[PDB]
Amino acid sequence: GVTQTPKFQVLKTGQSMTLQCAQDMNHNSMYWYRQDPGMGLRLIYYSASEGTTDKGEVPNGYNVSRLNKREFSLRLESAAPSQTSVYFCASPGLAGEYEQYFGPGTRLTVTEDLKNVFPPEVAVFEPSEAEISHTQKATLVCLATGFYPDHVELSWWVNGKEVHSGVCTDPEPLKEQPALNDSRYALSSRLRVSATFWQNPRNHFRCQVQFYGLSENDEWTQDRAKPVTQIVSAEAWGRAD
Amino acid sequence: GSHSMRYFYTAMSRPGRGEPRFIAVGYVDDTQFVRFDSDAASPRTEPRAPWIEQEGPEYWDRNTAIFKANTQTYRESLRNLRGYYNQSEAGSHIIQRMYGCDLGPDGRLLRGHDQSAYDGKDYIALNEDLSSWTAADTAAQITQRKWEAARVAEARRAYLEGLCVEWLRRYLENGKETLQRADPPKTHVTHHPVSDHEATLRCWALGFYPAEITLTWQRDGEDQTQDTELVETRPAGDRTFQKWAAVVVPSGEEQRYTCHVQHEGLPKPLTLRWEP
Amino acid sequence: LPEPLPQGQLTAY
Amino acid sequence: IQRTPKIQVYSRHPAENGKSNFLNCYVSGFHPSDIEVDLLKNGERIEKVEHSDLSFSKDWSFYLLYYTEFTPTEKDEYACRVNHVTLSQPKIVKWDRDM
Amino acid sequence: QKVTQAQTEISVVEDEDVTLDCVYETRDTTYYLFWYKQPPSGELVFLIRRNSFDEQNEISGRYSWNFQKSTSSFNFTITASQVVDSAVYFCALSGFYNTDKLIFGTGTRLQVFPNIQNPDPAVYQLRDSKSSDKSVCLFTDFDSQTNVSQSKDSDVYITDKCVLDMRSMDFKSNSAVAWSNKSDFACANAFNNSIIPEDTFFPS
Repeated sequence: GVTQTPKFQVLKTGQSMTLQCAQDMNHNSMYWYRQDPGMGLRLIYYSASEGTTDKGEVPNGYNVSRLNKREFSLRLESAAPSQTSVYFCASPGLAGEYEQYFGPGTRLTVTEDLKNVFPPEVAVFEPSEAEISHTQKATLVCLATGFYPDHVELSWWVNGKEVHSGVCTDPEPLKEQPALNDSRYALSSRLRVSATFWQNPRNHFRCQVQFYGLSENDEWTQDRAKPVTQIVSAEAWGRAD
Repeated sequence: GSHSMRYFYTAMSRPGRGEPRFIAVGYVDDTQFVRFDSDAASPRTEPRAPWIEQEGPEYWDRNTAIFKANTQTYRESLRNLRGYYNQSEAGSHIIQRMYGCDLGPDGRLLRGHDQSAYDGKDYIALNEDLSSWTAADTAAQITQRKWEAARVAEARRAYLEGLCVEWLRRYLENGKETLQRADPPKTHVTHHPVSDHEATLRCWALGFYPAEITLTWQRDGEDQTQDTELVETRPAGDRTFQKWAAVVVPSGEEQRYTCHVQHEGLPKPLTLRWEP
Repeated sequence: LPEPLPQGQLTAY
Repeated sequence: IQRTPKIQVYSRHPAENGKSNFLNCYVSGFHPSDIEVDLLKNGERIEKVEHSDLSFSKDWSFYLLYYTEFTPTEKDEYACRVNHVTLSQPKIVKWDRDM
Repeated sequence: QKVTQAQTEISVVEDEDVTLDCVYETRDTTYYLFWYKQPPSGELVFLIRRNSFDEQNEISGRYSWNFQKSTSSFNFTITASQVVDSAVYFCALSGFYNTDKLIFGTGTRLQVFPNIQNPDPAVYQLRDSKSSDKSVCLFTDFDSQTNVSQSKDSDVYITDKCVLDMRSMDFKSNSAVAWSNKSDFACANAFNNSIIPEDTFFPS
């Protein structure tokens, strides 16, 4: 397979960063693509072999370094908002059924100011009494508001275990200020259990949001808390009603 | 004639100091056009026929890259076949490979080729279907699985049908005056007293192309296979070929002997005699 | 032109 | 089981004294590929003899051609001298212009 | 040179059939074609590779392919479609050699919705947090023939529909959330800007 660091990144305009790609399959070829909504995967640069590079479709603002046969490198010397995108690294072979030819992809947001970075507020709303006696089910709602960038991971944890059944989360983060450029985001998720399971005062429901923000290298001199990579939660217990 | 293109790879492990040597040569029909040797101080791929030299520097950088990479892989392979058979790095060993495409009537692949040999005896080979292999021995069988799971066969077919056919046609047009042409044998007969009561008749065929030829002696309607002496077809060294056919006849009696040559630049099969 | 290098690895024996 | 080389020694153009020519030695049918080949003028070794690139036939055995420029005269004798791993002594084929 | 997926977003209910179209353009004689799935997860999972010189028939259980080299198309087909198939699908074209550029299609999002076996459409209000602040409206148990448009309003946020799948029960449900901090924002009048079943249960 092919690995790819970092997974998420936030940057201010003008700054640098190198996405690192690594392939362990002894492949000659290494490719870099960006993904942007309704645009497919567009090539940036590739490498035929060790110490060789070639332009692609969108080579502007991008530089690459085919280090050795294992490692390719995508370098942005000066960040620009039009480089907000997901970047995939590719190294295709012929045995795709059991070898991964794509990196997990790295989410990248390029903002004007880092004062735009906000962690999510998380809030859990408890099932309606009306629902419980109508449909015999209990729906909790997790709400994640005011976060920028839209780099998050939402997860439901029941009694200390992450659960995936009975769970649905929004496809993509909603915008609070569609007009604005740096609009903070919001996401909603749902967990459904039976009425009886909710009526148990022992059952512990926790909604967990993972936000990816600033790091230790990042400077910060502002009143409001530094918006680091962090988990924000919200929780409720089941209730006899 | 139905034209073809071949590439011959020779990989050879060293008994002394040094890395295994990889020599590659290519041919269109019986005409070499390219060479590559990993001994050459700074190894490059070099032209060997005039009509190839028109190709841009991008083409030769493309070839070098291919063979350089192939050198490293054939070194890996040797270690592997050293193991497959259980052999010390004392012994010196040779891998050969021979691949290409035959150009059919509709100007397309008649059939593709790929055969590997270890120490001069058949190792592995791609079949006619260009999707299955033929392992000759238990060691070759190890490669087969490996090559089935890697799907080498799929990359091989892709080349043989695709580029091989495409490039042969580029070469066949760009050197056509020599490649599409057949030069007939220039034939003369020769006499040398063996005895006393006998003499050799040598039937000559010089400066011909392609190598395909048929030299036979006849006393009557039946062939003199027993006993005609035929030499292997040989290079002149200017890209043409040579051959001769000999019999011992009684000094009688030479009259009774006709030579018969067959070529591709001959419309009618040419027939010769000795002239005193 | 010889068989060019694959996208993947050039498989040995 | 290895394979011993065959040896043919001959000129490119038909022999004719004082006329410029190429003297060929052609070695074939052998395996392995290591071979010593010399061209000889009156028993002496001819330096600066180029050779063909290594290649092989349908039965995996190698063949090479060793060649030199030369002007033949009536007195002068030539030969191809070969040495291969399956041979205990060098082989010394004399050039007859009728072969 | 070119890979086209004319389809942008496409919708089917469970068990229904889908055919995701894909057309290519090359001057080359040899090539192979990719299909890749991108779940709501982000990652890219391999579906199939197909060489130009291969056959035409490709049935592999539910996922099936049809490669017509003459009309330069390669069409992926899911039978008995499941909500699990819900992803963005990529067609791609490439050459076999290290120098060849792997070219991608624009993509197609396939949304497989459930076959809500017993609709019971209702809108509910969900109590505080405590300080939220402070109210959230859930719209649930409607069948998959219902659309959730945006609200006209400045600060009324409504998310598109979502598919629940309580496994242990073998039960599925669609749902939508709508919230605001406006003091007039009532769950009785939250979803007005939608064409919704007129028998929808509105608890007071």
